[PDB]
Amino acid sequence: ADDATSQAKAAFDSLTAQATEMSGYAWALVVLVVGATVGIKLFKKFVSRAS
Amino acid sequence: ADDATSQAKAAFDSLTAQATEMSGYAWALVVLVVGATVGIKLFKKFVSRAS
Amino acid sequence: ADDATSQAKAAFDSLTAQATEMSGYAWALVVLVVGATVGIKLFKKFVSRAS
Amino acid sequence: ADDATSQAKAAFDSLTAQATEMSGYAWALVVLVVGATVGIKLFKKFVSRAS
Amino acid sequence: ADDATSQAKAAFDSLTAQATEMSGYAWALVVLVVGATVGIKLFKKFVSRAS
Amino acid sequence: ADDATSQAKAAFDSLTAQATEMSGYAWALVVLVVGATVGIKLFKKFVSRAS
Amino acid sequence: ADDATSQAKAAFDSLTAQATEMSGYAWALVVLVVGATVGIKLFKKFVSRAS
Amino acid sequence: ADDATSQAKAAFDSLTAQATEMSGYAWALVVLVVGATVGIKLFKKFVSRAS
Amino acid sequence: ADDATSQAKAAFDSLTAQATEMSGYAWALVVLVVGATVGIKLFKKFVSRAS
Amino acid sequence: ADDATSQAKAAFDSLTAQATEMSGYAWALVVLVVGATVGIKLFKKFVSRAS
Amino acid sequence: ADDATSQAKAAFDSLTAQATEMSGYAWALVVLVVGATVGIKLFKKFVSRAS
Amino acid sequence: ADDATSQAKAAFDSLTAQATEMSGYAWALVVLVVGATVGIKLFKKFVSRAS
Amino acid sequence: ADDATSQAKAAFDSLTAQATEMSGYAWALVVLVVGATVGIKLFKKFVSRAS
Amino acid sequence: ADDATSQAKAAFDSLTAQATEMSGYAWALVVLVVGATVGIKLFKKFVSRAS
Amino acid sequence: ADDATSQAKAAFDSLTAQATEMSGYAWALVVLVVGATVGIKLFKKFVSRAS
Repeated sequence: ADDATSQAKAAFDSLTAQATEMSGYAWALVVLVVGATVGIKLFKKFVSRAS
Repeated sequence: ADDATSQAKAAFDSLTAQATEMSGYAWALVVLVVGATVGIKLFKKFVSRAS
Repeated sequence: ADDATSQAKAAFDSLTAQATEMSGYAWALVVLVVGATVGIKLFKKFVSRAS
Repeated sequence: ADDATSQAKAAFDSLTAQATEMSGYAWALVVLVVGATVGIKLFKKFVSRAS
Repeated sequence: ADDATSQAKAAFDSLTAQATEMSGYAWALVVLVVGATVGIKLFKKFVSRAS
Repeated sequence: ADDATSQAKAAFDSLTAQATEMSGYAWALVVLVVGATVGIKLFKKFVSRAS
Repeated sequence: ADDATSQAKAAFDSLTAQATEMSGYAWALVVLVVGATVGIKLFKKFVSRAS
Repeated sequence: ADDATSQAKAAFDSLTAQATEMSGYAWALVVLVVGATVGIKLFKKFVSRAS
Repeated sequence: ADDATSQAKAAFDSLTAQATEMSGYAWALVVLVVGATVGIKLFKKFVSRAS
Repeated sequence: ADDATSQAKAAFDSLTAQATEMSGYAWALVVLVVGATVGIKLFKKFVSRAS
Repeated sequence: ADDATSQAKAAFDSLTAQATEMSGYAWALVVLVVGATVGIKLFKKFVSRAS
Repeated sequence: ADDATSQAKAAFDSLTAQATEMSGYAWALVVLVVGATVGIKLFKKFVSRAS
Repeated sequence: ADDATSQAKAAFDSLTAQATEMSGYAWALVVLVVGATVGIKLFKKFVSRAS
Repeated sequence: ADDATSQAKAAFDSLTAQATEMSGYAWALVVLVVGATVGIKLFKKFVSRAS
Repeated sequence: ADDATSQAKAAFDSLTAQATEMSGYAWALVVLVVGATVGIKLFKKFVSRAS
């Protein structure tokens, strides 16, 4: 049934938009972990600069 | 009956085209998960580059 | 389900705020290690100044 | 019988709402396992930051 | 059955509280491994400070 | 399916152009860290020149 | 059926050529990540050269 | 019938030779995926060598 | 089962006490490597003092 | 028959208590595999600590 | 059957004692790899001590 | 199949010769980085010679 | 059938000898990657020796 | 028939001894795969030791 | 099976003796790299002695 594939198609479009919403939180979580590594690694840069 | 196999043949062609439509959504869903892994893994590349 | 993505969204916001709380302790721990390197490296500066 | 399909339809709506209730507990259980991985993996981030 | 989903719901709440109890031991085990890395990595800091 | 490989090919070209955009920010971030090392290391050059 | 293995053979040749097309994009994506590591790591080489 | 087992025996020999033909394409498909992993993993080896 | 979580809890307490016993040997091993660096680096201090 | 469901009920209670006895051995077997991973992974921690 | 669970219980006790025998060889194999890392890493310590 | 191991053997010989071709570029890339360190480090030798 | 286990035994001996032939190529492939790391890492040794 | 269970019992003892003969080849096949992982992983240990 | 653990035990003893043979080559390879660092670093000692 091609009417059957219309029901499955609309639900797969809602599930892939759910994947872009959760993946958007994955870009923002690695935003805050990379903010920790840039701050901390500049602290170690000052360690070697005064050494 | 060979007329019987004509009815079964046309319905199996509609069901295999339904499999290419749903499989097209499977290529696009793994498009958005691989966009999450390329973005996030370049975030971890900047972590090691400043380290 | 889009109601399903509302439950996952609120729990991912609590987990990313948990990442900023623990990362705040990572800035303060590298605060105290960089205080050790600035103090000690000024001790070595006095070594070369009297030499 | 189309009256037969009315009895089957109402029981399949109760069974699919049962699937959203149990699946809601599956989002919350993976909420608490992902809270374990974000906490623990920030502990390993502090390991490499002091190293 | 909605009475069936009441039995499954209460057992899934006990299983998710079991996941928070075991995950609490995972935060404490990575507490003691991170205590090893902070102690040992301050030993290596004294190595470079006297060098 | 070769039509399937056309959908995957266009999304892999967008993901590799995303890798050149993020990698461009990695060249600019190491631009500013190398500006810190050239400035600071010329400060230490003046230390030895007056010594 | 050996005619059956002729249909399966031609479709497996199209699927393995699809694997060489996607794998060609994997060589080019690691081309651009290795261009980021050669550029950035020469930036760190200039850091140690002026130090 | 032992004449019956002669008809079944010859068709099972054609089906097992069909399994060696398709399995030959499985060795060649994992040939091209392992060519992707050897190329790409030598790209990551150059990443660490210049680091 | 909450009786199941009692068996898992007692074995995780024995495994975390095993982590403090092995980590105690990690503090003592870096004790003897830091004794090598303090002795040897005072040898290099006498090198520069007579120079 | 409701007397029939009394015979089936008592045998299903003995079979579910058999499932808790065998599952108790599954918690203890993963006790000894997790003791192997905590011991061995602290061995690798000493590898990186002396490095 | 509870006699059935007696046969399964004794065989699961022999299989978990087999897991402690093989895991004992895993502690000894990581004994010899950690002996390689302590020896070799003291060789690199002498490299930096004479430098 | 031993004919199966003949197909896998010839493709593993082509993949290991691919590893010697890419590794040859790794010797030449570290040729040009070591040319940078020998040139630059002789520049610093002239710094101390005129000092 | 014990005659059945004779047919399975001889084919499992040919499959395990196939595993030693492919594993022999795995020792030789890591031969050429370790030749890249010994050559390149002696290039970095000359970098620090002239520094 | 209890004479019927004597015929079934002797054939199940021959089938379980067939399972120990084939499982003996499974211990020896994972013997040769674990010999590949111990050899190759010591090759990677020498990679990090010279690095 | 305890006879099964006898086959696995003897193969794990051969694999751990293979780890001591390869690790013996790791002590000798770091023998020759430490001979390079002792020779070269005494060359730099003569540089400062005539300065």
